Amino acid sequence: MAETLEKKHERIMLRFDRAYSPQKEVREKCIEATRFARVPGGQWEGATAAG
Amino acid sequence: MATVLTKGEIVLFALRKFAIASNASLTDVEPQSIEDGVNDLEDMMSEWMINPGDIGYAFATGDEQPLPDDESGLPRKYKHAVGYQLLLRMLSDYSLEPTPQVLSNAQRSYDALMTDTLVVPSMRRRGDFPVGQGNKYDVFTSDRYYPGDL
Repeated sequence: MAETLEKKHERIMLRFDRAYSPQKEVREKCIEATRFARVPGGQWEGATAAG
Repeated sequence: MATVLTKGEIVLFALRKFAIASNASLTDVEPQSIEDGVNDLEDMMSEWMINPGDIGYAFATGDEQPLPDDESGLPRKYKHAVGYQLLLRMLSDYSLEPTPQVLSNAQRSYDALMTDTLVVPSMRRRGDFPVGQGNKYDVFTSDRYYPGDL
């Protein structure tokens, strides 16, 4: 059920989604903050092309 | 449009509105007062290409003569304004003076016409004015600084 038999792979993929879902909105703030402080045009992202 | 304004209908409206030639005051109508009225209307419409601007009048192509049976090309929404202005211009032929109510009606119709042709040109940016780093003039768009021309 392992190695070549991919029945381990579905379990691995399910575990990935279970780990990804809770900490999903938390990491968005971290990425937005780093980009807000460092990327040259990153303080206006979201509007950019507005007129 | 609905029934198509002819050039003669507009002058008949102006003649009727001040009790000069109509069936509901006394009687009567003359043929020279029609040619004079139509020529006055043509000259007025020529002049209106400056201050009020174009409103879609159909001029005579080549010389000939206007003729009252020609199609004016105006929408029916303008006939009161045009007729009142024409009446004001051609009242003095018969040595008459307008009453205050006629002046008030003429002003109201003219204001309605003016409201329908506004522009408000909405001035633009200059050309030496920078565009900020916030909208990424390097990659997304090009040409930091507004064009301000075109």
